[PDB]
Amino acid sequence: ARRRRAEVRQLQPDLVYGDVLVTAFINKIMRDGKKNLAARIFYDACKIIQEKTGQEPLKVFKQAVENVKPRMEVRSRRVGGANYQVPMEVSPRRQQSLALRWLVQAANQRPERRAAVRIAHELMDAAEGKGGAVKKKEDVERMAEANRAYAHYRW
Amino acid sequence: AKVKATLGEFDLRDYRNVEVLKRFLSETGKILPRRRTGLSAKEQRILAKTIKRARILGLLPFTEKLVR
Amino acid sequence: QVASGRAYIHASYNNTIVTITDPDGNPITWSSGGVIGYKGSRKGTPYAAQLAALDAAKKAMAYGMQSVDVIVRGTGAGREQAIRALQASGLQVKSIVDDTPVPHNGCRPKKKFR
RNA sequence: UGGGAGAGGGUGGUGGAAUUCCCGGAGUAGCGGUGAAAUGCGCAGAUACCGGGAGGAACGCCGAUGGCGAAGGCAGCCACCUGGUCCACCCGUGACGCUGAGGCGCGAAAGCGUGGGGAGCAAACCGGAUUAGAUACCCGGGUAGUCCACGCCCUAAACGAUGCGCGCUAGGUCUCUGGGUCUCCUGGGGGCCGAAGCUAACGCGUUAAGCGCGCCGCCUGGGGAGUACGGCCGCAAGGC
Ligand SMILES: [Mg+2]
Ligand SMILES: [Mg+2]
Ligand SMILES: [Mg+2]
Ligand SMILES: [Mg+2]
Ligand SMILES: [Mg+2]
Ligand SMILES: [Mg+2]
Ligand SMILES: [Mg+2]
Ligand SMILES: [Mg+2]
Ligand SMILES: [Mg+2]
Ligand SMILES: [Mg+2]
Ligand SMILES: [Mg+2]
Ligand SMILES: [Mg+2]
Ligand SMILES: [Mg+2]
Ligand SMILES: [Mg+2]
Ligand SMILES: [Mg+2]
Ligand SMILES: [Mg+2]
Ligand SMILES: [Mg+2]
Ligand SMILES: [Mg+2]
Ligand SMILES: [Mg+2]
Ligand SMILES: [Mg+2]
Ligand SMILES: [Mg+2]
Ligand SMILES: [Mg+2]
Ligand SMILES: [Mg+2]
Ligand SMILES: [Mg+2]
Ligand SMILES: [Mg+2]
Ligand SMILES: [Mg+2]
Ligand SMILES: [Mg+2]
Ligand SMILES: [Mg+2]
Ligand SMILES: [Mg+2]
Ligand SMILES: [Mg+2]
Ligand SMILES: [Mg+2]
Ligand SMILES: [Mg+2]
Ligand SMILES: [Mg+2]
Ligand SMILES: [Mg+2]
Ligand SMILES: [Mg+2]
Ligand SMILES: [Mg+2]
Ligand SMILES: [Mg+2]
Ligand SMILES: [Mg+2]
Ligand SMILES: [Mg+2]
Ligand SMILES: [Mg+2]
Ligand SMILES: [Mg+2]
Ligand SMILES: [Mg+2]
Ligand SMILES: [Mg+2]
Ligand SMILES: [Mg+2]
Ligand SMILES: [Mg+2]
Ligand SMILES: [Mg+2]
Ligand SMILES: [Mg+2]
Repeated sequence: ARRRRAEVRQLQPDLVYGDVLVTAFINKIMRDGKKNLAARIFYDACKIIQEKTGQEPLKVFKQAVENVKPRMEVRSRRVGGANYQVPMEVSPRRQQSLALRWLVQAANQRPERRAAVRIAHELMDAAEGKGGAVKKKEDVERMAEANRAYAHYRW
Repeated sequence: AKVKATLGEFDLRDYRNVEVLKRFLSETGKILPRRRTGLSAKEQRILAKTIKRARILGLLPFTEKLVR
Repeated sequence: QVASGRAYIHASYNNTIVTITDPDGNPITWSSGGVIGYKGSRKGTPYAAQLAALDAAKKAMAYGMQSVDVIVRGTGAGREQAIRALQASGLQVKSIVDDTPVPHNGCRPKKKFR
């Protein structure tokens, strides 16, 4: 807000992987403050991304995450009388947030019926470079590229 | 770095003294202000008037291109 | 084909144009914000000018250009960036001189310039 | 008598920068313009670039919080013709002074007449936008006019909103231009802060709006109205 830069909340590490990054992904799945249900679905996905592909879920998950991180985004700023889509770098804190949110949102677009499955399948295709989350990243990345001419309007 | 200092006894009214005068022009050709020339009020006018005279005579430039 | 030549930059508030000529002064190739692909106000931007000087250098190199002398005219906001693009292009930049035309109180300007 | 400073004024010459148009070379896909656009211009070769030619207008740096003039106002450079003014010397004249109803001249810009000139700019006008509309503001065009000569007009926030001359009433500081012995002193201009005093306050204050004398002009609630009638001036617009 106005006064001072607020403090970032560090999440209590997950009990299956001891990972602060995994905890975040969990919370974005959490509807209605029902974390336990969100815990299953994600861990269930760890089960699924093991069966349909014999390797470490944490390795699947984390690599999938990196492939969704946008390095450049466009933030609107109506200078003069027109709305300019100013290109901006994305801080790692936001790169994390946007990748995770999109990753879960991309999951909820898929046609597979169980939540456990979708999370797996998106995380599966994400590390392999596909999936709606990576589609959104590439989009937002080209938009900032397209508007490279407004580099001098950056804050 | 006042130019009036860096020269001996010299004539302001002398419009043919190209070597003295050329010191009073900027690298871009413009006549230098008092804050750079160190001349008093009265001297400046005599200087300016003769510098212009010389420019007509081909001894001094009216303008020079700015090199970097 | 010419090794040494000239690099003229006409950069105004609305656009930046770059023309590469031979030492005699005959243009060899040229570019601008429109040539790079931009329209409207985007032509005046520094990034536009950057692309302009490059496409002007790229085409120039293809005809044997190696050395250039950069002549600058206009006080646009894309000016200095054009200079940057020519140096980092692969061209020699043996000199850079600003030669913007300034009258000695010649003609009366338009209304917007008084 | 001797000296100085200055865009004071008039006439004739003349120098470069830039804009425009035209000719040549070279070159290609756009240029221009805006908040963003469009009108517009461009493959019938534009823009941008180099060379040449033509023409008009204004004089960048110097340039200043500067200088000059009674005001309007005056700025590249040269020469001629010409006004005002300041200093020093303390030589000449012997009150020859000050103001000034009428009168006379001068009087920015726009405007008018006759004839030139016409690059840029630009009332009117055309177009493109904006907008509810946009007879505007912004953009592309554009005719008078802006320039010269001669003759008219005679208005204004023609302002310091402060009539002219003179004497007297602390100083401090910046500046221009003279003269001394040049530390500085002494004149004449240009600002700032201020003694006393003034003033309704704001502010003025040796450049008075202080204290005094002389002369002229002017005011007497707001509107109606700088209108009407009359008169004088003007080609008219219109002015008094
Ligand atoms: Mg998404
Ligand atoms: Mg001499
Ligand atoms: Mg433009
Ligand atoms: Mg005399
Ligand atoms: Mg041609
Ligand atoms: Mg030319
Ligand atoms: Mg000036
Ligand atoms: Mg005597
Ligand atoms: Mg006697
Ligand atoms: Mg009198
Ligand atoms: Mg009278
Ligand atoms: Mg008049
Ligand atoms: Mg007139
Ligand atoms: Mg007329
Ligand atoms: Mg006329
Ligand atoms: Mg007629
Ligand atoms: Mg005529
Ligand atoms: Mg014309
Ligand atoms: Mg219209
Ligand atoms: Mg309309
Ligand atoms: Mg209507
Ligand atoms: Mg217009
Ligand atoms: Mg026009
Ligand atoms: Mg007419
Ligand atoms: Mg007429
Ligand atoms: Mg008429
Ligand atoms: Mg006046
Ligand atoms: Mg005034
Ligand atoms: Mg006065
Ligand atoms: Mg009055
Ligand atoms: Mg009054
Ligand atoms: Mg009077
Ligand atoms: Mg002296
Ligand atoms: Mg004084
Ligand atoms: Mg005062
Ligand atoms: Mg007092
Ligand atoms: Mg009184
Ligand atoms: Mg009070
Ligand atoms: Mg005083
Ligand atoms: Mg006085
Ligand atoms: Mg009073
Ligand atoms: Mg009454
Ligand atoms: Mg009355
Ligand atoms: Mg009347
Ligand atoms: Mg009247
Ligand atoms: Mg009458
Ligand atoms: Mg009157």
